[PDB]
Amino acid sequence: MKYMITSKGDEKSDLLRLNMIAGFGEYDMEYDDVEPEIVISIGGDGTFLSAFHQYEERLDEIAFIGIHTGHLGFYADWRPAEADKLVKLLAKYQKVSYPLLKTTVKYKEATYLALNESTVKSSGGPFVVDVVINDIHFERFRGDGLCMSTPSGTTAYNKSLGGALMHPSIEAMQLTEMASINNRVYRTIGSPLVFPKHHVVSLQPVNDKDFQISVDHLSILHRDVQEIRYEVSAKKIHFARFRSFPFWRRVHDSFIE
Amino acid sequence: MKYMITSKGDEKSDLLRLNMIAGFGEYDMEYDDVEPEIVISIGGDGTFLSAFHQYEERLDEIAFIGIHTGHLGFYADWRPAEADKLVKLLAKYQKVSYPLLKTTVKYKEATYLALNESTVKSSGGPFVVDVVINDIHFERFRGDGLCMSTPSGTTAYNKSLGGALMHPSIEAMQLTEMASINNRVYRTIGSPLVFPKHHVVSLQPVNDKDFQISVDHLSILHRDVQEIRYEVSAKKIHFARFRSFPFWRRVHDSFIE
Amino acid sequence: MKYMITSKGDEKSDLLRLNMIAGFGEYDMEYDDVEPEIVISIGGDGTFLSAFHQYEERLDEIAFIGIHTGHLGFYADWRPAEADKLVKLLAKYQKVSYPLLKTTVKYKEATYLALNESTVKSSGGPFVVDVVINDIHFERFRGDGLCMSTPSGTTAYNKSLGGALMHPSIEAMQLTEMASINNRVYRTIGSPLVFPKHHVVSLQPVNDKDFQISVDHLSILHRDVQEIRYEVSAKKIHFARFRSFPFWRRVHDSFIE
Amino acid sequence: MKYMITSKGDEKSDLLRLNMIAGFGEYDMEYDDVEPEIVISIGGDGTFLSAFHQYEERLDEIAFIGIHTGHLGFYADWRPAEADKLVKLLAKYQKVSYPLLKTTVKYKEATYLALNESTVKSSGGPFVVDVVINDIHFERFRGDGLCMSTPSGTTAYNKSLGGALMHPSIEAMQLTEMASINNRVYRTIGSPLVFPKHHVVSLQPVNDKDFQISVDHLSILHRDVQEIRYEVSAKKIHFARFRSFPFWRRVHDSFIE
Ligand SMILES: [N-]=[N+]=NC[C@H]1O[C@@H](n2c(Br)nc3c(N)ncnc32)[C@H](O)[C@@H]1O
Ligand SMILES: [N-]=[N+]=NC[C@H]1O[C@@H](n2c(Br)nc3c(N)ncnc32)[C@H](O)[C@@H]1O
Ligand SMILES: [N-]=[N+]=NC[C@H]1O[C@@H](n2c(Br)nc3c(N)ncnc32)[C@H](O)[C@@H]1O
Ligand SMILES: [N-]=[N+]=NC[C@H]1O[C@@H](n2c(Br)nc3c(N)ncnc32)[C@H](O)[C@@H]1O
Ligand SMILES: [N-]=[N+]=NC[C@H]1O[C@@H](n2c(Br)nc3c(N)ncnc32)[C@H](O)[C@@H]1O
Ligand SMILES: [N-]=[N+]=NC[C@H]1O[C@@H](n2c(Br)nc3c(N)ncnc32)[C@H](O)[C@@H]1O
Ligand SMILES: [N-]=[N+]=NC[C@H]1O[C@@H](n2c(Br)nc3c(N)ncnc32)[C@H](O)[C@@H]1O
Ligand SMILES: [N-]=[N+]=NC[C@H]1O[C@@H](n2c(Br)nc3c(N)ncnc32)[C@H](O)[C@@H]1O
Repeated sequence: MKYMITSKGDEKSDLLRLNMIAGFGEYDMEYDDVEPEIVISIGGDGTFLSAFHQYEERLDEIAFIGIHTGHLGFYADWRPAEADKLVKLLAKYQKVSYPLLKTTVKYKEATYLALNESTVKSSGGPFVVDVVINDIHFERFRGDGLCMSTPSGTTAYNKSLGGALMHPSIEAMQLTEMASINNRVYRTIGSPLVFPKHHVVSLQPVNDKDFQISVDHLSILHRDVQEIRYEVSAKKIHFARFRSFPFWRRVHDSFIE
Repeated sequence: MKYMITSKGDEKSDLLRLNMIAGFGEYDMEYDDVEPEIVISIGGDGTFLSAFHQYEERLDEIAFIGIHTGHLGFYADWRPAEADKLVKLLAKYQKVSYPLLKTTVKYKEATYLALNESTVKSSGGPFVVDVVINDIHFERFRGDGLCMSTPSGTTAYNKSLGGALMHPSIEAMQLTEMASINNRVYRTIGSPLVFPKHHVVSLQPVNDKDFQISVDHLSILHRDVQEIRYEVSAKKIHFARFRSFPFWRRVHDSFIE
Repeated sequence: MKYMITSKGDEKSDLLRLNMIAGFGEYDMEYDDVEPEIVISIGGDGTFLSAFHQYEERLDEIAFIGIHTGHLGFYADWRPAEADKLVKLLAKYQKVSYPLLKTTVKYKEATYLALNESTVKSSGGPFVVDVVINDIHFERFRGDGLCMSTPSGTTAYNKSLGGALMHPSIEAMQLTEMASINNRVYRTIGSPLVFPKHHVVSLQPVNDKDFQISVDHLSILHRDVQEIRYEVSAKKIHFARFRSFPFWRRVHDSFIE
Repeated sequence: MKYMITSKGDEKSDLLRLNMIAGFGEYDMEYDDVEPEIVISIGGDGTFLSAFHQYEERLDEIAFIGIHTGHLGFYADWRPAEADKLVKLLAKYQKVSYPLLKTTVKYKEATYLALNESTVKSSGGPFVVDVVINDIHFERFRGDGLCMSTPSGTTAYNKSLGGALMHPSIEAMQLTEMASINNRVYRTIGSPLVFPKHHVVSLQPVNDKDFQISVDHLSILHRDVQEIRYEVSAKKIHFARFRSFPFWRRVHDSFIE
C-alpha cells in the first residue's frame, strides 16, 4: 500500500517516524504523501487533526493511525513501543469509522468538515443569533458562542462546555452553549442538544453579521455571513484497528486515571 | 379496533373521557381494557406513564395517544379540543416508536422497562457503587445517586441533572450523576454519558447492598442487591401519529415559551 | 487546661490518642470530657463533626483541633507525626473562628447548629417548597431538595451541588439547589445564593408537610413541619492555631493535588 | 447640589432627561457634568456602567441614580414615571454603597476599577495561566478565560458562568472559570471561588503573554503582560436611596418573573 507519516516535529516524533519508514522499507510499501492509503500521525490529537485535514479530500480512500509520543490521545492511541508491531501488521486489518460534522457558511457558500467540532463566536461584540432546527425557530441565543460537536469530539471542547460524552458508533451531533444569558428577557434551552442524521441546525445573525467561526484547529473571522448550517456529514473517517481499545476505556484512561 | 381510555381522575379528564367513549360508540370500536389495540391517556405525562406501565406486556400490540387536559406534555401532546377529530381518525394512521430502557436487578433477578428513566439512590446512608461498562471497570462513584435515561425521558429528570436532550429516533441511553464527590481521593467522569444499543452498564455495590431503585413513577427499596444492569431495551413503545408535532418543537413549547 | 480526645475508633487513632494522653500527663493538663477547654479529634472531618456536635453547648469555651489519621481534612488538618509537637504547644496559642449556620424548625420549635450544612429533602414524594427571603417570596422550588452551607462547609456537599467555595472569614451562608425542575411552569433562580448575616431564608411547605431534614451528619424525618428558617448563627466555632495553614492551600491540597 | 444626567441616546431617554432638567430648574440645583454631586443615568445597566466609568475619579463625592427606560436593571432600578418624584426628593436621602473590584496589570503598571467584573481571555490562541492566591500557587488553568466579579456584578456575566449571586453588602470577589479543560493532565478547582477583602489573586502567563483583558464594557488587548492582580477595591460606589428595593427582590423581578 501507499502510505505517509506526519510528525509533531519534536525530536522523539521525527526519530520514531524515520524508524517506521525504515521498517516500512523492509516491506512492499511505497511512501507517497499525495495519494496514500494509510496515514500515520505521530504526536498528539492535535497532530492527528492536522493529518486529517490534510487529507480530507480522500477520506474514504484512507485509513488513519494515531501514535502518541506524549500523553495518550483519543485519536493518537497507540504507544510508541508498538510502532514496530504496527508496521508488520500494516504490511497486509479491520477498519473503524467515525461520524463527521458538516458546516456550511453562506454569504457564495463554503463547506467544511470537522473531526471534533465547529464553533461560532462574536467579533469583538455581543453575540446574538437565532437557532433554527429543521426550519423551525427554536430559540434566540445570547452569549459567548455555540459549539457543535461530533461524537468523537465530545471528549474535547464539548466536554468543557458541559456536553455529554457520546459513543462514536452513534451517528449524531451535539450542540452546547457558551455562557448563555438567561433572564426574563432572554431564554435558551440550557441543556446540550443531540441531533440525529439529517437534522439541520441553522444559525442566523440577528443584528451583527460578523462571526469568528472555527472548525477544529482552524479559526477564521467570516464577514457578511447570512447563515451557518450544521448537520451530520455523509462522509466518515476510517481508522485502522489492530486490537481492542474500547472508547469507554479510552475515556477512563484519559479522565479517571 | 379494541381500545381503552385512562384518566387523571379530575373532573375535566373524566368528562373528556366519557365524551370520547360516546363518540367512539358511533363507530366500529369496542372498548376493552384487557386487550386494547389503542390506549388513550387523558391528563399529563404522569397519567401517560401509568398508562404505559399498565400495558407494558403488550407494547408491540398497542398504539398510545396522549391528551393533555393541563399543560402540554411530551407524551400527552394532543389538545382536548382535538379529541373529536382524534376519534374519527382512530376509526381507521402512522406509528412512531421510541426506544426503551431495560433495567435488571440481581440478588433471583427482576427485569423492568422504563419510559423515562431508572435511578439508583442509597438507603439512608452513603451511596458508593462501581460503574462497569461492558465488563470494564470505568469508575467508582460516590454521591447521591445515578440516573439512566431513555431518549424521550431526557427532557425530564435527566434534564435537571444536567443531561443533554436527545432526539427519540436515536436508540440510546444517558447516564448522569447526582452530586458526585470529586477530590484527590474520589474521581468520576462528571460529564453525562450516552450509550448505544448493546452497551451494558452495570452498577455494583461496594460496601452497602441496599439501594432505593426507581423506574419512572414506581420507587422501591431493594435489599441484598448484587448488581443493577442498564441497557437499551429491544422493545419499543408505539405512538399513533395524526399530524406533525416535531420533538424539537415540543421542546421549544415546553421550555422556551 | 482541661482537655479531651475523640477517636475514629480504628487502631491507628486510639493508639495515637493514648500516646497524646500519655504525653499530656507529663504536663499540667487534666483530662475531662465534661468541661474541656480543648477538644482534640483524631480521624477525619467526619470524626471532627461528631466532636463538634458533642460539645455544641460550650462552643465559646472550647478550642478545637483536628488530627487526620487518614487523608487530609478541612477540619482534621494536622498530621499524626505532629501530635507530639502539638502537645507541648497546647501546654500553654492563637484562635481562629468560623461562622456557623442556625436552622430553625417549627411545627413547637427546634433549633440546630450546623458546621457544614443543613439540607431539606422530600419524604418519598415530590418536593415542593416556597422560598422566602426576608419575608419576600422569592421562588417556588420543585426538585430533590435544597442545601444551605456554612463558609467552611462549602468544600463539602455544597461543592458537589455546584456551589462556590467561600473563605471562612466571610460571615455568610450559601443556598444551592438539588435537581430543580425548570420549564415554562416552574422557575427557580438556578444560581447558588450567598446571604450575609441577619438575612433569613425560610422554606415553607406547599402541599406536603413532611421533610427529611439534615444537619451535618444527623438526618431526621420531621412531620407536620410548618417552616424551616436558615440564618447565619451568632455563635462561632473556635480552632486552636499553631502555624499557618491557609484555607486556599487546604483547598489546593485537597482538590488539585 | 451640582448634578448631571446621561442618556441611552434613544428618544424616550433624552426626553425624560430634558424633563428632569426642566423640573430640576425649579429647585436650587446647578447642572454641572464636571463636578456633579449627583449622577443620574437614564437607559439601562449598560448606560449606568458608562456613567460610572465617566466619573470613577470622584466616586466618594458622587451619589448615583439609575432610571430604566427599558427593562428593569440592577443599577437602573427606578421607573420613568417616578422621575418627577425623584426630582423633588433629590432637592434635599440615604446612601447605599457597593464594593468594587481593583484590577492591576503589570508589564509599567495600569490600575482599573470594575463595577461588574474583569475578565481575561487569550489572543487568538490557547489560554494558559497560573493562578496564585496570596502568593501561593493554587492551580494552572487551561481554558477560554477567567472572570472576577464584584458582588453586584454577580447577576451579570458571573451568573452565566455558573457563579453564585452574592449580596452587595458582602465585601468580596468571585472568580469563575470559562470552559476549563480537566483531564489527568490539567486540573482546576472547577467551583467558583469567593475571596474576602485583602485577598490578592494573581494571574501569571505560562507561555504566551498577550491577553484580551476586559473591565466591564471596555475590552483591550494587552501585550507583554507579566501579571494581572485582582483584589477587592478600597473604593466603593455610592447610590442614593429613596425607598426600599431589596437586592433579593431585584433578583426575583429580573429572573423569576
Ligand atoms: N487547545 N486545546 N485543548 C484541546 C486538548 O484536547 C485534546 N483533544 C483533542 Br485535540 N481532541 C480530543 C478529543 N477528541 N477528545 C479528548 N481530547 C481531545 C488534546 O490533548 C488537546 O491538548
Ligand atoms: N490541540 N488542538 N486542537 C484544538 C482542540 O482543542 C479543543 N478545545 C478548544 Br479550541 N478549546 C478548548 C477548551 N476550552 N477546553 C477544552 N478543549 C478545548 C477543541 O477540541 C479543538 O478542536
Ligand atoms: N415528579 N416530577 N416531575 C416530573 C415533571 O416532568 C414532566 N415530565 C414527565 Br412525567 N415526563 C417528561 C418528559 N419525558 N419530558 C419532559 N417532562 C416530563 C411532568 O410534567 C412532571 O410534572
Ligand atoms: N409525575 N411524574 N412522574 C415522575 C417523573 O418525574 C421526573 N422527576 C423526578 Br422522579 N424528579 C425530578 C426532578 N427532580 N426534576 C425533574 N424531574 C424529575 C422523572 O421523569 C419521573 O419519571
Ligand atoms: N458522606 N460524605 N462525604 C463527605 C466527605 O466530605 C469530606 N468533608 C467533610 Br465531613 N467536611 C468537609 C468540608 N468541610 N470540606 C471538604 N470536605 C469535607 C469528608 O472527607 C467526607 O468523606
Ligand atoms: N462523613 N461525613 N459527614 C457527612 C458530610 O458529607 C457531605 N456530603 C453529603 Br451528606 N453528601 C454529599 C455528596 N453527595 N457529595 C459530597 N459531600 C456530601 C456533607 O458535608 C455531610 O456533612
Ligand atoms: N453584553 N451583555 N449582557 C449583559 C446584560 O446584563 C445586564 N446587566 C448588566 Br450591564 N449588569 C448587570 C448586573 N449587574 N446584573 C444583572 N444584569 C446585568 C444588562 O441588561 C445587559 O443587557
Ligand atoms: N451591556 N453591557 N455591559 C457589558 C456587560 O455584559 C455582561 N456580559 C458579558 Br461582557 N458577556 C456576558 C454573557 N455571555 N452573559 C451574560 N452577561 C454577559 C457583563 O456584565 C458586562 O459587564
